[PDB]
Amino acid sequence: MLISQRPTLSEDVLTDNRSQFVIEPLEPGFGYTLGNSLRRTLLSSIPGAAVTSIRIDGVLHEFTTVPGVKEDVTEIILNLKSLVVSSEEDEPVTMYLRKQGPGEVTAGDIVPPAGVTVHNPGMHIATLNDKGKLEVELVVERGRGYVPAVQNIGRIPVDSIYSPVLKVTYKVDATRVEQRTDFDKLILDVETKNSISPRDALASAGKTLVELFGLARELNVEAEGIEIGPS
Amino acid sequence: MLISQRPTLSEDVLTDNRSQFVIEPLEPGFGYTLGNSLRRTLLSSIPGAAVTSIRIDGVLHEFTTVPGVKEDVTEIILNLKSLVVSSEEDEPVTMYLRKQGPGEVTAGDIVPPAGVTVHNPGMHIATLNDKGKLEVELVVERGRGYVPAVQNRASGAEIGRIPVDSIYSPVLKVTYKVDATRVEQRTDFDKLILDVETKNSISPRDALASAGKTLVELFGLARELN
Amino acid sequence: PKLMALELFKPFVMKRLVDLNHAQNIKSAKRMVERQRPQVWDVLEEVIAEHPVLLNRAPTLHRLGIQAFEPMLVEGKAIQLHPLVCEAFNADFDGDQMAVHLPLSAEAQAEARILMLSSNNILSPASGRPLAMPRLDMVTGLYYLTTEVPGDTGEYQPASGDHPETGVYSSPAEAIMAADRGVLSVRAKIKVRLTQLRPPVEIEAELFGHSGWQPGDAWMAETTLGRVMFNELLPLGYPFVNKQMHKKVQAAIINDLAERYPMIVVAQTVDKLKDAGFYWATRSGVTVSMADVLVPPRKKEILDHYEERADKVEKQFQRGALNHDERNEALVEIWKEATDEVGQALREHYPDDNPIITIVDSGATGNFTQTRTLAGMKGLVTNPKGEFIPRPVKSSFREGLTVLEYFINTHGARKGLADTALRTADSGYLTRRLVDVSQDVIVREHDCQTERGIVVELAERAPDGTLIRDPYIETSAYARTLGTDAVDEAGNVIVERGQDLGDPEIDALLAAGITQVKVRSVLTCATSTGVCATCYGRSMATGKLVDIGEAVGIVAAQSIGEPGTQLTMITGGLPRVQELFEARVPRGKAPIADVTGRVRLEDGERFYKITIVPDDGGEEVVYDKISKRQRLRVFKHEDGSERVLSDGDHVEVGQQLMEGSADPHEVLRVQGP
Amino acid sequence: GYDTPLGITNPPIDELLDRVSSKYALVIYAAKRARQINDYYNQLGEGILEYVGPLVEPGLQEKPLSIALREIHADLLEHTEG
Amino acid sequence: FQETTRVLTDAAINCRSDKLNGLKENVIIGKLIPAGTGINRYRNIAVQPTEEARAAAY
Amino acid sequence: NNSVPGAPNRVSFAKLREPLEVPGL
Amino acid sequence: LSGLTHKRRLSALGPGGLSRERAGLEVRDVHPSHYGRMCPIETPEGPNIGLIGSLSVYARVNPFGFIETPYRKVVDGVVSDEIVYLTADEEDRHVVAQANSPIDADGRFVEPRVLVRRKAGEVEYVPSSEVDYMDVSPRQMVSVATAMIPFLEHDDANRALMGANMQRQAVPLVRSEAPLVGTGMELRAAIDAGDVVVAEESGVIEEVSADYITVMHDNGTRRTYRMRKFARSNHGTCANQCPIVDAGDRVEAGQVIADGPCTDDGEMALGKNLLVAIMPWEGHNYEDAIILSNRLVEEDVLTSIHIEEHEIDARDTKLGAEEITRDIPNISDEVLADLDERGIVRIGAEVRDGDILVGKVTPKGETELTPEERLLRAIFGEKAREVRDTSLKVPHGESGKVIGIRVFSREDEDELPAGVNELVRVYVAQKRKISDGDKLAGRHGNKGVIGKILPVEDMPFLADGTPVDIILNTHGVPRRMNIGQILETHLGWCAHSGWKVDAAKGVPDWAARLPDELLEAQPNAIVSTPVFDGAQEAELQGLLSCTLPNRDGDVLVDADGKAMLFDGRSGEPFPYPVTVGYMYIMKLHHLVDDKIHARSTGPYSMITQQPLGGKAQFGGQRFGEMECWAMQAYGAAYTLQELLTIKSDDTVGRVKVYEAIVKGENIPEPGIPESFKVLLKELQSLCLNVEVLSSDGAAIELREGEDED
Ligand SMILES: [Mg+2]
Ligand SMILES: [Zn+2]
Repeated sequence: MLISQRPTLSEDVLTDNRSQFVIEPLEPGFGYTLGNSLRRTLLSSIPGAAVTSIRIDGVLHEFTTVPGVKEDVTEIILNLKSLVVSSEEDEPVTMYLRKQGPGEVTAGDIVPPAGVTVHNPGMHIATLNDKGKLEVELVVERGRGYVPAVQNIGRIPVDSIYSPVLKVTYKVDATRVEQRTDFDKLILDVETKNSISPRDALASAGKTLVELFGLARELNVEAEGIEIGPS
Repeated sequence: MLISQRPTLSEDVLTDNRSQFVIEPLEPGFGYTLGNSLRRTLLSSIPGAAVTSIRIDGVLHEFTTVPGVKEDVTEIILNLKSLVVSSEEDEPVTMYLRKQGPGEVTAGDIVPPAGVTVHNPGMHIATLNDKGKLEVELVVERGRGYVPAVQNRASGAEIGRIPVDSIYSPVLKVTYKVDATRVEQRTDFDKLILDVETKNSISPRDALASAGKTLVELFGLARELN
Repeated sequence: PKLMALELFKPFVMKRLVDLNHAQNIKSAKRMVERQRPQVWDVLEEVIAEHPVLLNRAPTLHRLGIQAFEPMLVEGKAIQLHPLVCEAFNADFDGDQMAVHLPLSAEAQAEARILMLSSNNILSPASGRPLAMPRLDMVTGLYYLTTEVPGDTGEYQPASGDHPETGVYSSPAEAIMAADRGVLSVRAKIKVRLTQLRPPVEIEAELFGHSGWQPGDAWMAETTLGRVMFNELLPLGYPFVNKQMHKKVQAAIINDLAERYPMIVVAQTVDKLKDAGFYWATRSGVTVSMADVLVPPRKKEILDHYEERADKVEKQFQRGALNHDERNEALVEIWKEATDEVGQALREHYPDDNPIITIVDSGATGNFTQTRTLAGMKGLVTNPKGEFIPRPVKSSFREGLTVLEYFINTHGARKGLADTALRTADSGYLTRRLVDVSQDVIVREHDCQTERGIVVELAERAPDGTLIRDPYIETSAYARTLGTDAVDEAGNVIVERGQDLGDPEIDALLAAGITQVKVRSVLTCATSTGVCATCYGRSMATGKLVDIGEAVGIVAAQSIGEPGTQLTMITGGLPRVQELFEARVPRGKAPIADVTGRVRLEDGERFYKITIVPDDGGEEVVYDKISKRQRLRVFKHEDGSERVLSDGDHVEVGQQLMEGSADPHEVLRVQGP
Repeated sequence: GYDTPLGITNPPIDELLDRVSSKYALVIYAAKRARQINDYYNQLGEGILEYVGPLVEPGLQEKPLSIALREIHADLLEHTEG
Repeated sequence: FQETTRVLTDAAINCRSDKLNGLKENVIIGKLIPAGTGINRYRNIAVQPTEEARAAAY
Repeated sequence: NNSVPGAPNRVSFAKLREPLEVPGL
Repeated sequence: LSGLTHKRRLSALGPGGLSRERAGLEVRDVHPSHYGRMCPIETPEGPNIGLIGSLSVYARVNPFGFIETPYRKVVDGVVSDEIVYLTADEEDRHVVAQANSPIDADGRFVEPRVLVRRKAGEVEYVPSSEVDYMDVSPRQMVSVATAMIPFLEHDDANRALMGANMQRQAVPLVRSEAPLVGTGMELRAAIDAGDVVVAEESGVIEEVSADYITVMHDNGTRRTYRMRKFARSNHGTCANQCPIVDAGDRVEAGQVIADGPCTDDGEMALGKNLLVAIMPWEGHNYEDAIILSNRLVEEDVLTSIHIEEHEIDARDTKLGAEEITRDIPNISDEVLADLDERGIVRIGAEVRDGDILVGKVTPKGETELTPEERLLRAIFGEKAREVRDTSLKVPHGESGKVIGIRVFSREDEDELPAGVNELVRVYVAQKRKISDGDKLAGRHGNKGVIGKILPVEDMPFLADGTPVDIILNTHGVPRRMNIGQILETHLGWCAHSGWKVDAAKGVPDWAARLPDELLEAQPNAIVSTPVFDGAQEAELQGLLSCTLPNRDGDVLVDADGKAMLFDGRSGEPFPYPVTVGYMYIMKLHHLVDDKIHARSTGPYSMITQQPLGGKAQFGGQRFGEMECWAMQAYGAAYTLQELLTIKSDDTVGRVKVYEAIVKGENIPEPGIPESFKVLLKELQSLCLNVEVLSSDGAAIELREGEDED
């Protein structure tokens, strides 16, 4: 068969992180058919890395606030959780953040081993009072999509976020082609971390989805279908 | 810690018209969306063929009766709505239904031309007394979705034409149930069991293949952006 | 519908068609429209781009019954309408129809785009309470979204010996992702770290100090993901609201949101609230079935106990102790109590998550009387005239009424349906007269400078609880321009002359302890014709000082007439209002004291003789009133309702002696205007 | 402090009323100007430029009243009460 | 409002000469009502381009 | 007990026997 | 049903009876003497409420005129078989028991006291010996329409009244299906309505056809039952009678032979069965609206036929005799392509709004002829052709085939009215589907309008892939207090799925009272719950937990009647289970296609000069006083003036504004309404000098004349 009006994708850039992808026009009922699966793929298909466990030097009973730091253990965990880390080795790699003396500790003060990198050195982690110190051993692992904290000596597993895109929202609006006033208009909306631009995230999601539906396509490569046609 | 396995698809045939497809492993919370995406495109974007207009000799419109038939023209039209045909050609072709004398007239009494066939000959279309006779000349076209009979209303054909609603859809029922394998350790994946049942016009394998092809080309617009 | 739009905008369409050259002559254009060639539709989409139309639902009953909408093409043959404006129109989508007019001239459009646009009429003219807000299905969605169910998935757990505190999420984005995966319920106590949501004043003044919160400061919010999602609908800068969204709460939020922000913000936030309400109504598990309609665990015990009491009364009457009337009164009383007890037991039994209770407790619709008429006890039922039938209906609509109890039930329903038409006719008549008597009142000046205004009690003072807000302060001294400066017991003032009493000023006056405040009113306006803007005060729909030239006479007449169709009954129903405005002698005429004195009342049959000895001397006024109605509470130091007109008790001038209603003429004579 | 309006609600109402005493004056203040704009378009073919055309550049086929409001919101017009 | 014959007779006898300055009266004869955008304050406003804008146009 | 011979036999929940048949409506 | 109920009506107003105004509220109420004589539930909801009723099922009229009602006497505390008809006067003296009161198999009253109806609307227990009369059946107080509302004992009077008054507004569909759950009154109401043809005597059907069926009697005498097909009813809906019997099949006397409109196998069927799901869905079913699957539209589930009749007549005028002919002045051959030789459209021709149905030319011979015009006639030799063309045309909004045409001609002595010769009426039939704006409703007064018609894939579907065919909002069920429809939905599903009560361990306690033959039912079984005596709450709860599994081996609905639905768009299951079942949904006659009007400009009146038109232009919509108050309240003075002056009465205004709009010119200023000038020129005629004074006390001459162009 053939498409009446080929859908086309026009990107809008509200900010460096955000965007409002618009796909129009679509045959009546394909709006949601794209939107929902595309959003779910974007959210939980793209690979990434993030801190997976943290070991503070002096905390044995987790609840106790680490001495010499105004911020509590939970605040430190939250601050480190938001850290943006890109890793290139499958095996987990440990990292060490050490600081001594009064001042402030920021994400740029952690020494990364080979491969792993940090994309927000300006992030603030905590503040150290007079003669304050802290050594924290944090492991970084590569994964895909949000996973709750694994593993339920002084380890403190944390909820990791293996994803470069962290919020997405879609809508479907009515549109008229000639006199149908029924064609769907998908309005996607994606904001990502600093690691991946929206264009690349959407492209990777589309690639993964095409590969996944390739399984269904392969069952019979002779069946007639619905063809958009060359650009 | 990635589930490096790429997904795979295996087809189980419960009956000639019904099959189950198993897809796994998938990402957690993702099986449901994939299954629905296939279901939505299976029920509305599968090309097929179905009758478009019928012509009964001695009948000027569908609000009348032809002598000898036990049911008026309206009911026989409704009986033909269930007819399932597969048309290889992509042009309007014609089929003839000639019967006379007492007895029943079933869909198997039609004589389709080359490239067309009727997959349930046992359907009952009408009943005839020895007094009357039935002679139906009907058309078959290839399309998709559901086209209202008004399509042939404005064609400006002769008075004899009797436009009929066309339903180009072989798929009958589609269902899925995701069997999650989530465990306390984060090795969670999903399985999709896409049960699909067809009208016997095409095997389920073709129906899923066409649905897969449409989505693959439709998501291509996302891929090409870069 | 695209058929009505074409036949309605035809002359505009014909002009544009010739402009594009699709046709050369107007006659050619007219014929093309008649044939409806495919070219016409493309033009029609452009002819109504910014052209408002007026929608009206007969019987238009108040100012908000004609509103101007921007049209949109749509298939079918039905006028699609917004869910929110249904309340204003009083429309229900069960076969109702509404006309569609069309403004033509440049001035006609400008009015239908700046005065009548539906987006500019959020608030009803009768009172400031918003008239376009989550009403029926949206409210159930929001009440489910913002509820905080204890003991749910992903609830915040205090840190154990080794397991640290769980449920703390860095940002709403992470919380949403967890919710999608299936480890967090949209309504479960958590501690997110919000980054763009103004915190409440209590936390803002403490965590930050009174220095000014800005977008980009993180604070720890101990709330549920649902409340976080809801607050993202409200405009930025509105403090975080962390309480369940009952119907009343939303009304307060909208009022507080339209009292401070421009109307465009109110229109947008109301849409986003509607969109969230519909979406989350579906995912709220609200349905109906025999499982969800439970009966009280013990109803035979209550029925048997009260049936025994009725039997005791029946035997007593059979013995001749009572007459027919006393037996009826005794039976009606015990069954009234029986119905109350069954209702009490039914409420005690239903759980809080039951859909039947969640639709009434959430303010979405209904009341608990219906919820006991179903699954409980129908109760006492009315006979054809109005007298309660002694026999009750001891069967709920779930277990099925018996044949006789169903026939008896029919008496009330038929009377209600027949009476509804009458009430509408009376309401229409009352509105017509009020509009006819007050058409002249129109705002002419901006300030008449008059020094005389009425004095309205802001809040009554008591020895304990020094300030108790008056129960009816929101419609007495809430939108009036102040008349004289509010002087505190000290030498300073709280609010100045000419100020517009609102929520802040009225709150400040209450804090200072002021009770009596003199406020300017239209009753004392000195303008020769019409009224002045200042005396009339703040307009309700606009929200600001009334505009010169607006017709306040019509607005007042329709505001009185609108509720006339929904109120029901000496008379005390719609006829009471009709009698009161017509200024007729009340049916239950009650004498009014002509001068303070000590009541030397004497009781006599067939006529009460009420005599009062004046406190300052003179003749004793004589009242040969009837011996039927009642006495009334006397104004002793207690001023209690249980008190009786004790002989010798001092009374004030112009005070009602017995139950009923004072004659307006008599109070005018003795007291004054 | 809000998202961009769309439709016939643009420009907003609160912004306009800050430039007029009361909404009853605004409607005439925008209706009369629309009449002049429409007159100029008809006279644009030939004549005298007595009624100046739209001040702000009009959009693609913008109604005369819509243009009248847009330029009022830009404070490119003045009036005198009666 | 009331019996039309009686009121018309009474008005004729007294030669009443009421004015047309009311909402209901003005509506019948088809002139702008004296309320809203019909009063003299708002109906006779003259709107012209400001000198700066006209100067900056050409 | 169907009075009309060719009736579709629809089982009914009726528990009380009717002594009088419906009159000619 | 509508026909049957109309015959049973009991009008109270009319000549010799109280009028509406004279009818005080006291007569519109219900009286304790209506029990068994006049139904209290069924009555028009409009102003004619209480003045119109209906005979009960068992009511009979005594020769004098008083309405009787059957009762069966009790000789001595024992019920008796023989019945006696009693009127109101004879009822008061005696004592009347109740039907539902339990009685022993031998007639003994099991209870010591039984609920009774005493002299004047008084009910109170009495000793079982004092009882003198007992009712016949619990359904005695309900009319015919109200007697076929299952679970009427659970609805309120208001809803049942609307339910009764809407079964008389249903529209016959193309194919009718008997309700799965319905009272026993279905069959009898259909037989007695006269729609169905019933064999007079026993015999064997020798030959059956779509037109006629002939039954061979046992006496050797033949009879032919001519049955009408596609015949227009009074109100427009079509009527068909399709035979159900087969050749060579024995038929007994009194059996139904063919099914008229709204009938299936001889039992009334006014609607279809739809798989209902009760939940609020995305606001498209907000406040009594309804959402329908696209299956109903595409499978003709709720498709209906409607027949329109157009007729024109040829009458002899003073100038000459009008004649219907195929030749009309100055019209293309394409517009006359479908007209036959006689000049009337041929059968089977599809017409639309405006086409010519009857070619009629009227004579204008003795009419003034312009000197230039008859000169033109001579110049070309053109025929004078004075004859006009008042040719019948399809009124705006009508279409569809031309099923049949009848022509009455006086030349053949067809007994036409005096003054006419040719009278042809053309029947045009259109097959209406269901679309937005149409009204549906159940049997319990649950009205609605089709808010949206979603595609099949968007509808929520059960775990087995079946998509629900309709959705009803759940906020309107409890508030309206018609819980009966929920009960109908539950019993509907149990009837559709088929149940098998557990009998190995004996009848479960809740099933003790169920008839022994009701313990097992196949799928698509049909069940009946007579009004005021039917399935109890315990029985439904038992059946719902004993339904048979699906063909896949799984039970869809749980013990509570709720099922787990999958969202059609999102694709993930709804968090909580939802109700599902089959509800019987009719199709009311307040269709959208009838209620659509628009008028840019059209014909005007003659005395008042106001808009009006007979389907050539739909006609204007009244702008009453109440709308005028609303406009004044807004302070909108210009808009109000336009609505009254320029576009309603000001004749010169109407012409100028339509010339200004068509051109680009601004709409001009309005003039003086024609209504005022008429009032002034009619007040002056009573000898009342009326002057429109101006400033300086000088009269303004209202008369004025200016010539445009
Ligand atoms: Mg309504
Ligand atoms: Zn004043």
